[PDB]
Amino acid sequence: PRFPWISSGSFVEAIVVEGADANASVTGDKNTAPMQLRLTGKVQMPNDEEFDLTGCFVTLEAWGDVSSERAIVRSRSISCKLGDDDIDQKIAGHVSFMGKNGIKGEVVMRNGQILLYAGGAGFLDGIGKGIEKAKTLSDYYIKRAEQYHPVIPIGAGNEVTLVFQDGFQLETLEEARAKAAAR
Amino acid sequence: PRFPWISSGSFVEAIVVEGADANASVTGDKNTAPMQLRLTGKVQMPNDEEFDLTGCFVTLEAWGDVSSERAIVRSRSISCKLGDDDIDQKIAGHVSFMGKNGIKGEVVMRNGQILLYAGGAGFLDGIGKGIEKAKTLSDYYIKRAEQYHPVIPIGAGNEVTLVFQDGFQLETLEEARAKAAAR
Amino acid sequence: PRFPWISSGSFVEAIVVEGADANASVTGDKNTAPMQLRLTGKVQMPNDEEFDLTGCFVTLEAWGDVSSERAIVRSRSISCKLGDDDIDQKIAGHVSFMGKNGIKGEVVMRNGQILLYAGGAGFLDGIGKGIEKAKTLSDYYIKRAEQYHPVIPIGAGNEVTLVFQDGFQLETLEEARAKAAAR
Amino acid sequence: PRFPWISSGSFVEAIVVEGADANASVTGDKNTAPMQLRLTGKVQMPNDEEFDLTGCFVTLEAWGDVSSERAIVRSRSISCKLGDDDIDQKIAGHVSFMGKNGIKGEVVMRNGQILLYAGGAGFLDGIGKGIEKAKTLSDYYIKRAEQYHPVIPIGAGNEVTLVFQDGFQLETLEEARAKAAAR
Amino acid sequence: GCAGVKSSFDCDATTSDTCMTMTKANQLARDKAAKQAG
Amino acid sequence: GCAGVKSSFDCDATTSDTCMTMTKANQLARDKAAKQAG
Amino acid sequence: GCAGVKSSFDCDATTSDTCMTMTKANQLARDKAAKQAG
Amino acid sequence: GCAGVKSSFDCDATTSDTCMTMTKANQLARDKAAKQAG
Amino acid sequence: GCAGVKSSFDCDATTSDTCMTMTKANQLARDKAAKQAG
Repeated sequence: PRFPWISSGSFVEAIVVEGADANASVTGDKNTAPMQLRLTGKVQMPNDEEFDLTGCFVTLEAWGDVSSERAIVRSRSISCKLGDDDIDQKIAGHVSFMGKNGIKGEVVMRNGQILLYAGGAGFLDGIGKGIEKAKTLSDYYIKRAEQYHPVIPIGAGNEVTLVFQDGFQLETLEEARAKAAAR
Repeated sequence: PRFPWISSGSFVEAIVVEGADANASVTGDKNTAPMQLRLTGKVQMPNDEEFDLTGCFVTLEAWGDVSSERAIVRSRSISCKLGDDDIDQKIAGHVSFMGKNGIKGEVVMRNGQILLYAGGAGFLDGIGKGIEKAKTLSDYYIKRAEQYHPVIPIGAGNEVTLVFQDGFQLETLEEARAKAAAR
Repeated sequence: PRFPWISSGSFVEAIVVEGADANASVTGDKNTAPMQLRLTGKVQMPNDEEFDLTGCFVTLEAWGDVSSERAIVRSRSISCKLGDDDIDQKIAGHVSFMGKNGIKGEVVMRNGQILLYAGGAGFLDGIGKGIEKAKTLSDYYIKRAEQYHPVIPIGAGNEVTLVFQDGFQLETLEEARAKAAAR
Repeated sequence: PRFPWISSGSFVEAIVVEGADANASVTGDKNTAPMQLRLTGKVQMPNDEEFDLTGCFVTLEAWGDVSSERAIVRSRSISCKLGDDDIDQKIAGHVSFMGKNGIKGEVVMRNGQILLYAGGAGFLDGIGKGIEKAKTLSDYYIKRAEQYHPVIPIGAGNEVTLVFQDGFQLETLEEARAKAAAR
Repeated sequence: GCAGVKSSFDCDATTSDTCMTMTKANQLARDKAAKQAG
Repeated sequence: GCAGVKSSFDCDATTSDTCMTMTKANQLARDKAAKQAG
Repeated sequence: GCAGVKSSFDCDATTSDTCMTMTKANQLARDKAAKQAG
Repeated sequence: GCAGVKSSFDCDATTSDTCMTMTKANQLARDKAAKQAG
Repeated sequence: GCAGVKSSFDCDATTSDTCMTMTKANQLARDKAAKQAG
């Protein structure tokens, strides 16, 4: 089949081509932000052997978590045209940066001006109540500051390593149509 | 079929022709504001190869989010008349600006005068209550200031890059009618 | 068929003939205010080609939104009599002004006198309660000021560009009756 | 079958290749973070005998617990290509570090700035209430600091020993297809 | 107080509200198209 | 007070909001593609 | 006050947020792969 | 106050968090196995 | 205050927490069994 079996746990060095801002909130797993990277190595296989799969696109998804300032990435699919054929398989892999799981960045929040105004209003309200011997503005500003959620920005052009959690057999589009013609 | 297979993850440099103001509120995904851009490059494909698809219109949709001051864009369809034929396919792509996902702008809000008046009324009310040894105006002004929602404006004539999340086979209108005549 | 296929995303420069005041409230999408414009260009098509469709009427609908001071327009139908034939198709397009989506104006509100009176009554009530060592008028004036809703006025004679979101095949009335005679 | 029976309790010295941050919260067992390690010893078997299985990948899962600053690891599968054959079995093992169960690290928390601000706001509120002869900011900051959860970071390149809790018979892919062809 | 994020669109291009009848706009559209075709 | 974690994106690259018509952007796209092809 | 257990990761290796286009990252990936193969 | 029973593990052997890539750990594992076999 | 009935076990014999690897304990068990058989 001119295509080896990509065993479970093989990894390949890559490089990010499309960054994203990781939606890092209590609900980020459902609001994913697509990234993309492109293979620039040789697939390292368990017994010190490889398979030349370079210059190909694999599309991803992203969502960060705040505790560890990392961006968790779940791969989507692959795309390769080595020769006169096409490739489109689904990959259930992930991406690791500098040894650990998920690419890491610096979490970012924007509620500076709104929070400043809300705090100023609250302080003025407290002293105004105290020194007698506004109030309905503060609740509006809180609800306006509560609709953000911290994000982790990931550039485009950093080095990562994709790793295939579950193994699969690489096949081209035509070999996929032919077996689909059987049943 | 004189038309290659646009694999998953190919991207093309484009330029925005119709801007929009991104509805950036807790409910913006359902109130989309159409944009449009027009292809001015060559479709970059995974193995360093291309397909001349330039001078064509792809219609979009937009809605911003406030945390990351970006405008998320979900493509709608394509339109091409290379030769004496037509093209109208549906594209499930998106648009990325300067490396990251979604075009970025500067979020904009308009509640300046209304909020100024509401705050003034509240402050006057507080001091009037305090110094005794209006009130029903403030609630009206809050409800008038609470019907806006911040928007991110996007000009027309900025450079972006469309990217196809899922691959598809480009076909003309006539080839679509003929296969539709089979079933 | 002497009529090309108006592909998805073609646009034509036009000019507004009937303005309107955009109902810009939390419920404006259901209370639309008709406008109308008239084609004064040549339909720009994706591959730098055109189709002379000038001097024709396309009827619209309008409703504004307050955040971005624009008036969103959803087309209704077209009307053309090039020659001895008629044309009446339904167009699902929209209208863009100066690059971005929807024509922009300046939002307008009228609650000046009523709000002035309500505020005066409230202030007088507060001081009258305070200095003892009217009230039932204020609620009436609020309910009278709460039945307006800001509107965006659009003149008649400004330049816009209609754009067809979804493509269609232009056909005359007679060709429509004949195919309707089949089934 | 050229493959011995890996009895219950055999262990092999390994080395971690992909680290992770252990989700150490009251709900971490369901949000696992994948690791990976690679066999660099000989499988020690109960009666002082071995089986050369070196240079192979075994994929894992992780989740820490806070009381004992350890990261509990539950293996997923194995992958070996000794010769012209493949291996992919499921292993129900675990990993022990320096004698005890689970790799140990140093638990890490990030709520420094947010907690500092919340405490400062509370202290200012208390003294402001006290000395009269803000408040609504504090609850927002608590809810922002309550969405983290301590994590235990594990590098990549530390020495561990995998141990198989339940025994199994090692078999290649082809021997698995053939028996699957019987039923 | 004031709003939060910047309260201004950075390219001000509004519409002109002049009171002209339908027929006058129609004649202007004829003039525009006639000039454009030439 | 202020926010928590750093309130700044570390590469500021915003869009330019200039008011040009659809047709002008179209002509600019033609110019760009024509130059790029050469 | 402050947090509890140590509030620091002991190997700081963050990402670089530079604003380069998709095509530029693509050309960099070609350069990297071409060098690596040689 | 403080905790109750002794708050200390009596053999401190933690992990080293050094930032090395997957491939570097792979090469280290090859070096280790090659030395061990000899 | 304190507890009630005597708070002490009258023969203190605890375990030793030394950090040795699995293989080292294995080699110690071989040494022990080999000595015991002789």
